[PDB]
Amino acid sequence: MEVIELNKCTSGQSFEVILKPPSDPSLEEIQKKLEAAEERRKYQEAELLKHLAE
Amino acid sequence: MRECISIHVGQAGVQIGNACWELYCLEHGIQPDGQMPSDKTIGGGDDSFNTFFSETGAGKHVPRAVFVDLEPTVIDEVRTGTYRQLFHPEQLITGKEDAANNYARGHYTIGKEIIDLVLDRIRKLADQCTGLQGFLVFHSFGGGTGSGFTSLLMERLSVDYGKKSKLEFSIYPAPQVSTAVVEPYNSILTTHTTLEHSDCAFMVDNEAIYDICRRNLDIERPTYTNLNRLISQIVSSITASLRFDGALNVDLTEFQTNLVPYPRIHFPLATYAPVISAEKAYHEQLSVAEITNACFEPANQMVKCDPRHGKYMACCLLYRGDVVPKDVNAAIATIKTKRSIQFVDWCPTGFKVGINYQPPTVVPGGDLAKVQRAVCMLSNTTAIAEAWARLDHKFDLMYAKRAFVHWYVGEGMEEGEFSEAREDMAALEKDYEEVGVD
Amino acid sequence: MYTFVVRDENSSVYAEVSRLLLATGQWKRLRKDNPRFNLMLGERNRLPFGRLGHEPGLVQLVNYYRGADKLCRKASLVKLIKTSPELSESCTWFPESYVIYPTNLTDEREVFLAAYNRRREGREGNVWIAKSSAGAGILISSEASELLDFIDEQGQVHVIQKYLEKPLLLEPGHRKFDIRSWVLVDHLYNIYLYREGVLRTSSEPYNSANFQDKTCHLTNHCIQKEYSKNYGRYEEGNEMFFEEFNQYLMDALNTTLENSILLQIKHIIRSCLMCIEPAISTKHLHYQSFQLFGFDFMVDEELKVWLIEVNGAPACAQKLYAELCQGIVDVAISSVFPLAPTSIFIKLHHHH
Amino acid sequence: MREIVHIQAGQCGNQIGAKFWEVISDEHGIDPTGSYHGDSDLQLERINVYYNEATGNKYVPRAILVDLEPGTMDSVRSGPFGQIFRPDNFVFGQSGAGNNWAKGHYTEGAELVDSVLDVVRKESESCDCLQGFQLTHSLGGGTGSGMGTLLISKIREEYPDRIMNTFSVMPSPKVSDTVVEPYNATLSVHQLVENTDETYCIDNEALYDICFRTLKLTTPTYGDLNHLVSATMSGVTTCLRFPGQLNADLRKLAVNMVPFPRLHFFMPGFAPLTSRQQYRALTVPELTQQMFDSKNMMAACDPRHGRYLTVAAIFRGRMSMKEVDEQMLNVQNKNSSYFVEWIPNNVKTAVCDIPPRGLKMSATFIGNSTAIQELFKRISEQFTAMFRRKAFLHWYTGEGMDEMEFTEAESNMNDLVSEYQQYQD
Ligand SMILES: Nc1nc2c(ncn2[C@@H]2O[C@H](COP(=O)(O)OP(=O)(O)OP(=O)(O)O)[C@@H](O)[C@H]2O)c(=O)[nH]1
Ligand SMILES: Nc1ncnc2c1ncn2[C@@H]1O[C@H](COP(=O)(O)OP(=O)(O)CP(=O)(O)O)[C@@H](O)[C@H]1O
Ligand SMILES: Nc1nc2c(ncn2[C@@H]2O[C@H](COP(=O)(O)OP(=O)(O)O)[C@@H](O)[C@H]2O)c(=O)[nH]1
Ligand SMILES: [Ca+2]
Ligand SMILES: [Ca+2]
Ligand SMILES: [Ca+2]
Ligand SMILES: [Mg+2]
Ligand SMILES: [Mg+2]
Ligand SMILES: [Mg+2]
Repeated sequence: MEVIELNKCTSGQSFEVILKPPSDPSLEEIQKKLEAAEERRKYQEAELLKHLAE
Repeated sequence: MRECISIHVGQAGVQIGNACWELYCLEHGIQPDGQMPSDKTIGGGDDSFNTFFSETGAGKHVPRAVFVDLEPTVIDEVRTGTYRQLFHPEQLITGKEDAANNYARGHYTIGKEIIDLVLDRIRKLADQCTGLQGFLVFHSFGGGTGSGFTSLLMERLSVDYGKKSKLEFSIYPAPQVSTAVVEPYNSILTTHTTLEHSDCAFMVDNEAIYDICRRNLDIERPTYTNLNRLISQIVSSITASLRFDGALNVDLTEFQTNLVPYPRIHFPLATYAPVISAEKAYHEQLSVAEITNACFEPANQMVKCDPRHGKYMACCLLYRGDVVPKDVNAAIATIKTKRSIQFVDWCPTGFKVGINYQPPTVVPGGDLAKVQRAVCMLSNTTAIAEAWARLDHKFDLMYAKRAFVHWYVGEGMEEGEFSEAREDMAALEKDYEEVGVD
Repeated sequence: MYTFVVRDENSSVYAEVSRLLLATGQWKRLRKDNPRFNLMLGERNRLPFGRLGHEPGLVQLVNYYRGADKLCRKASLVKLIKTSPELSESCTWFPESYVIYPTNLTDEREVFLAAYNRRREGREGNVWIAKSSAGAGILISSEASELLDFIDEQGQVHVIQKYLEKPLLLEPGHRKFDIRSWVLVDHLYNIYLYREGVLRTSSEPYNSANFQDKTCHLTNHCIQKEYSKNYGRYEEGNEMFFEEFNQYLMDALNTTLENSILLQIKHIIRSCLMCIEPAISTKHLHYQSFQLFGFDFMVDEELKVWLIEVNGAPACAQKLYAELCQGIVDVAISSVFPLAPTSIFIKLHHHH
Repeated sequence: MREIVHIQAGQCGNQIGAKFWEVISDEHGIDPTGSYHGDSDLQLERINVYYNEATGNKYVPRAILVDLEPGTMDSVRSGPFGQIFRPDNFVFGQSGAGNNWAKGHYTEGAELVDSVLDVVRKESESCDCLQGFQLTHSLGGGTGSGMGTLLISKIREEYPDRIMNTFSVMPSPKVSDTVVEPYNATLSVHQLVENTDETYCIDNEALYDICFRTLKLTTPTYGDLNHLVSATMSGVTTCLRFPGQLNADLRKLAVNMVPFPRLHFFMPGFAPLTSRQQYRALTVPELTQQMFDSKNMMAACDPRHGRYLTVAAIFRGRMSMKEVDEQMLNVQNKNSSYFVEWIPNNVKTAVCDIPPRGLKMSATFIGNSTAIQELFKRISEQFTAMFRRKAFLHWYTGEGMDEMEFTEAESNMNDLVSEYQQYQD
């Protein structure tokens, strides 16, 4: 039951009590993922329009 | 002094953000018009409260915050609300149609078209900072914007601000206050993509906040206002160290150093006491031992789970009010001899304690009563993995039938991203089990 | 209309409870994966406690206490007794035991040999028994070399405890036996002891000069019915109930079952369950637990009672299924989900 | 500003559409001349969803009236709220459609469809942010059925990313105008399967049985049936017309109600349904029991014959939201066998403070139930009884259609039935 690193100031204080010791994707890759999804949306809408054209 | 920028995404993030900045102002003595009589340095200064507030030459203290929502109705409340004067228009970003509770719609379809604008508005706030620490991101799991756009924003923040820390305050989906059936999908999609970009995340289960409001506050049917004022009290307790003089959790980095020894396991359980009804005749003020002992009751945890059947990796005790170190140690000793507290063998068995002498501030006319002392415990327990289990189970129930998957694929997302995100969660649950169980 | 699910088809006990529940006409069984349930008769292993108590407007109850395995595991029970101050290492009602991990994997090998070497030098009885939870696999020997070598040939944790060389023998027959007590703990952590126990007796004369033939040394109902040639001779199914046993104690030893044995059994039950109450209690939890336990005791010729083990998923004597299972519905289920005596249990009061 | 564009086509479509605008106009305080005379700000909060604001503070419904004969729309214009509609939004021909799907879809309808789309485009161009469209029509006639589904196909072509919503009256031999109604309905259902996101299935037999047995109306009329549709349309659109959080717009409703794209046909329900004991107060338990009772549903399908994929309930009036949750959870927790267990929490509940005219409180039911296959099985059986003899086909082949197109609609609807069957198990 030890207390360490006691720090005190006008607005409070803090300390540590020890009970027992122990025993990314680049900006380029993000645009590609965003554009790949936009492309799949365009492809799906194109097939919808193609279906409606028939 | 090092600045912190708060980012509020989606309805949950915006509305919770509104409640916090209202509280922040009452705590720092800032008026709705931004004036701060106690700030003797007019138009500048590097005090602790400046980490969250900039200052204009006219003496206005402006939050370092950005609000983002793909639909204008929630953010218009901020534009015409009590604290409309705090913010300027550049800080509030709103689209015209939301993500329809569709992660893929917020991340891809709509996110791609607004991401650069939000980054520009954030860059403006960063340019006022002489030493930016990082970001605090408020959002929900279940919303299409809070889930789908947030993960996009976090990816770009890591690219634009590589060396900056990022903390999360995330709203875990609860059916009692939810009306979107696909929220398990969104929660798991956004956790998968955000996991490597968040240094520390404080999950709040709406179920827990809901029951605390009905049980302790005697609210039969709590509203978002009720839920948000309670949430902002907890948020305030966590961010106080950044806004006040002190030596514990004085910058965002210390949050990871003190609470997250293993990076993926960065979801500390929050526990808060006491929560007393303002409508009460008059309550017996609890001692340091009683509120400390309350930190180990499942009833006041921000996520219902049983820490008795996990292992602790870290534990912070954040006190506010009339608390002296002698009483904390005495209460702590008493709790060890009675409570089940098992630490992982590769971590010390101890507690970091921070005390702020100013007691919790309560919103006038709110639901919470003024108390002489309060505490918020932040503990990294493997027991919070119960939350992932619940969520991953619901995910599996719908995904087995591919129910609702067409809504996501129709927005340009690939079905394989579902299983990819699920396998990441499966590994996350396995990490917890390796650290907690024998 | 209360709802319940069945996730353990092999439980003879809760197969009856489920049968009784439906007979009331006020309980409805759902598919085992339906989450909208009031009561879960859960599986034995890996029961998902973490998914309980998150259904808005459903008081959920389960028939297993999370964390009770610490009491119902061979090695766990030993560790619990030696490390818990409420039980202490000097616990007078539990045989000297040690946890031994096979050398192909803390471990109490040297601590056991020390106590073993002490007995060997002091001319005292030095007969130990080796067993584990992964058994149907038991060895009884007086040489520490045989016990340790037997565990190394296995691959799971084992326990070595003192073998009771002076057991109380029933007459006629000169035969060993053990006592099974059924204990039910409800959601409020009331400890109820079923008034009806059973003595699982050995139909073979006890022979202290031959631990190789384990038929007269192990009182397991399955062993007596497979390897014993006098099964069912003295009593039906090698099961003597309390009424007969009590009459025996009076005719032979001039005492009663309550005074000579039951007081110790009740004391041991309390001590074990109260020890782990803070760790497993569901008093302030979002869901509720109850559990039926099967305590196994030994009685020596000094009429001292020793604890053998605790079973978390016990079966019941064929004659007592109806009464006990009905009792489980009355005190454990209907107490939380009431319907529209002379209790068969004995409440062991205690300080929570 | 999430605008919805309304379209009503044919006799049934315009008569039900007219009553619909009559009901909600009263709820929002709009008088027959478009002037607001309400006393609550909740009435105008979401008024622009269905109404355009003109000069002098006038509110003009965002509705387009379509028909191939003038008759019905003349009655609307001379009806109660007839003057409230934009005169330019009346698009009509003179030939008629003779209850013939081919005339509405391929010949007579094709000649008028472009002018209708010119009005739709006009209304959409003035929308700040158009949600989507809602169409009121029957499937047993010629205009609403044949030309209605033609308009949907051409609207989806020009607004492919907007939600398409319909209220579709399904024919019944008990309330039948002609014997060809199963032909026209089978042809329309395939169009709806493909080009609508949400379809409220309204069976004229259910409306009749409710009027006869429950409401005790000796001789039901079309007007009596349209009263039920009015109240029901007002109930299912409350979420869109007043401040709320759940199913607040069309796309969010679809995302919570349609787990599979083709299975988007809903069973609506309403409560109370009282006969003239009409002044008695109705408790929340009663509201919930009736709302889920089959007799209160307008699809003419027994819910206990299938399973609910998703459910959306709306409670209107000043009532205990706590007590609403309790009774809803009671219905699910007492009949969880009729809800699929692979969609957790698929029953959502929304409340609203403004009740319908003349009622302290009401409840509207929107169920996506696999039992709806019974409705499509009835139509399919009636279709086949005639198609196997090619009876009455000459009305259609005379308009350029081939038998192959009938065989395909037949197979398309049997597919739909089989799709509902695989999820019912
Ligand atoms: N605690 C709390 N939770 C909220 C609040 N608002 C919404 N939620 C929760 O957030 C989830 C829904 O996500 P939202 O934030 O509303 O959706 P969104 O981020 O705006 O994204 P969209 O789909 O575009 O609307 C549900 O689980 C709600 O219970 C709030 O103000 N406070
Ligand atoms: N220390 C000891 N001294 C004497 N006999 C012992 C003993 N430990 C075990 N036994 C004998 O072994 C039998 C049961 O052993 P144990 O209970 O460990 O195995 P088990 O768990 O498979 C049977 P059950 O679970 O049904 O009680 C008892 O009948 C008892 O007679
Ligand atoms: N509920 C209701 N159904 C109607 C009404 N008028 C016609 N119908 C039904 O609609 C079908 C006839 O279609 P109708 O609208 O008259 O043909 P259309 O004008 O060419 O579209 C039949 O099944 C009728 O039962 C009405 O006012 N109310
Ligand atoms: Ca200053
Ligand atoms: Ca990073
Ligand atoms: Ca012509
Ligand atoms: Mg939103
Ligand atoms: Mg055993
Ligand atoms: Mg007609």
